[PDB]
Parts: sequence; C-alpha cells; structure tokens
Amino acid sequence: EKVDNPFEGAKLYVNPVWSAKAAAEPGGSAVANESTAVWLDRIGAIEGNMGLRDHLEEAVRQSGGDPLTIQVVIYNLPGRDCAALASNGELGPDELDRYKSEYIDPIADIMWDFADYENLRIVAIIEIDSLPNLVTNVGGNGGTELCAYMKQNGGYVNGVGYALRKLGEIPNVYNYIDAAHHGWIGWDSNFGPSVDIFYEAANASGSTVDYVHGFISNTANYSATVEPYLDVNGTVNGQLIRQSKWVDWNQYVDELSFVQDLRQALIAKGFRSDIGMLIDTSRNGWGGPNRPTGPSSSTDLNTYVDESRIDRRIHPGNWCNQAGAGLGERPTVNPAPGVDAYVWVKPPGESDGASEEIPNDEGKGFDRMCDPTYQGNARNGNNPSGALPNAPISGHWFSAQFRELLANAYPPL
Repeated sequence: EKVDNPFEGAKLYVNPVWSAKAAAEPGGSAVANESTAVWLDRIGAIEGNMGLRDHLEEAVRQSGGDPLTIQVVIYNLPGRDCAALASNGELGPDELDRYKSEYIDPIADIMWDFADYENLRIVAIIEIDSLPNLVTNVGGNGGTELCAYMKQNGGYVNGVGYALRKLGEIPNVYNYIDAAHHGWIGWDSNFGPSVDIFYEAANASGSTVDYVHGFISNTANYSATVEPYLDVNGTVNGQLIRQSKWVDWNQYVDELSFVQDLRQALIAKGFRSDIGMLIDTSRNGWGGPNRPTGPSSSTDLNTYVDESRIDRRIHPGNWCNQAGAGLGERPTVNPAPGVDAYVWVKPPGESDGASEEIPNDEGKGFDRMCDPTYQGNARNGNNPSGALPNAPISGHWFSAQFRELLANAYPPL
C-alpha cells in the first residue's frame, strides 16, 4: 500500500549540512530551513566515511513521532550520464555487478533498518540523466557510443529495475523514476519512446509497475513549472509559438503541462492509476529584474518569445550552473492535478560541476558544458553553455551562484 502521497501530512527533512552553508550566506537564513534531498551519488556517500544512516537518524529525530519525509537521490548507474562529455559517476559501463552489490544492496540494507519506524517516509529519486539517453542519444548527430553500448547491454534498464525492486520491497520507501524534463523528451518523436523505456525498466530485473510510486521531472534542472506569458498554441501575428527558436515544435513550454500529459501516457502504458508526479523547483524561479512582468509587445516571433519567457536560457539543453537562475517555489504538497509535490531535490548553492579543470583525487572529469566558453554540441543546439564562471567541483559550495539564486528567487522571499 504505502500512503497515496508521501508528502501529504508530513514534515519534511532539513539537511543540517546544507542548512549550515545556506544560513552562512548573507540573507541565507531565509531559506536555510527548506527541505533538500540527500544525494547518494557515489559508493562513499552511503557510509559517508553524514552517511545515509546519519541522515536517516536525523530525520527520525526531526519527526517527533509524526510523519516525516526525507528525499534520497539514487545516482550511480554503470556508464553514468552516457551522453556527457565527462561523467563523475565512478562506475564504468561494464560495472553493473558492482552497482548491484556495492551500491544498491547496502542502501537497501540501511533503509530496511528504518522500516521499523512507521512515520518515516523515504522518497527515493531513481537515477537522473539515465533512461531518456537511450531514446535520444543513441543515433544521429549527438549520439554517443557510450549510450548505444548501455542500450545494447541493458545496463541502465536492468540497473534501474534492480533499484526499483530492492528499494520498492521496503515498506516505507517511495520510488520515483527520473523523467528528464520537457526540453529533452517533450517532442512527438521522443515522448512516447521515453514512456516505453520507463515501462521496460519498471518490469526489468524482477521489478513490476507496483514498485513505482511516481515520476520526477526537472531534477537539478531549470525548466519552468508554468510559463505565465507563453501559450504553446498561441501566436505572434501569423506565426506560431511552436515555430520559435526556443520552443522548436516541442509539445510543451513548461514542466507542469509535460508531467501531467506524461502521467496519463504512463498509466495508459500500464503504470498504477494512482501515480503522482514531482517537479524539482529548486532553481526554476527565474525571478529578479530580468523576469518578464507580462507578455512582450514585439511583432517578431523570436523577440516575443525571448522577451515573454521566464526560463531565459539559451537552449533547454544547457544544464550546468545556469546564469541568472533563481530559487523556485518552495517545497509544497499537491500543488496541481497529478503532482504529489514540488520538491527541492538539487540543494541550491551546490555546484553542478567545475567551470575549468580542477585537479582532484575523487575522479571527476572536466565537463565542458560547465565551461562558460564552451560553444556547445548537437545536444544543446551548438550554443554557448550558459554556465556561470569560476564554479567549484560538483556538490561543492558555490557562493556567487547562491547569492544570485537567492536574489532571483520567485516567489520572492
């Protein structure tokens, strides 16, 4: 069974580690009490050598005996991030066996312990930047040999299946499969195909749809929840919003429209009728002086669209430390039809990746999508990366970015 919505009638975990970095920034106390997910993005995060056990104990303490909800990100597939120029994932493409025995299994072992406390809800975010690569990045300009390999060897599909079963058996664990964002799989050509692959994964490695509680979009990304001034079917004089360089015949201009349609598609495919969707609104506020306060007046199609849209990125494929971004809507329960919650999965202020080479021992290769000077590739419309300068290694505190995110918060603080 498990509750219909693990966020409903629950307190939310506050990560003391994250909170201390937020409160330390000028004005950071205003958001230092917000709930953020704990990221298990490598084997070493499990024991922490705060480990998972440490965060879960803290969540229990914060609960006081009433329902409480902690979000844990599962993110260590073999051949991780198969389309990226560089991946920080420690597990290689042939390492599914290590994924199963040294990553999932010990996490399962810790969550099982905590099943004894009825009022703790563990929402597990399952493998970001995974399955949709096997739809969109296997052929053509932008295809990678790594993605083709992971599709051929079933490493993503079977890895994900495994996590769903192992964590899904556990009574108070609520699995959400990552579902990219509308600027990735919103097209007529990849939406259905993504749905098919989600279903494949959910039935792989002994899993069933009964181990999937829902889906999460926009995780660690910047796509708008709603675009207030843009109608995907609207027009600028005789020209459709659809034909703009921004929209590019996507079926959607925002995340909410997207996850609502996806939710219906998935149920039709054979997922449970009571699936709920999440959207990560950590960094998609797009507020501050540059935020449109109403629709453009321009007669140019692209000037109307560029001046009316709150997501101001150059291209929706720009994912790294995005310039001008702002904190989004704060974590909130059942905000819209079919959405269990808006969540802050990415903890704001933590870098997405280094903007130059920063030599390291923990195995984190320089990804040029984080480099301000990078001129792009097929996957971002061959555009500037849009990344903020002088960024630390992924997960390290990025003060310039936190101050900006904080000043650009929408709704304001």
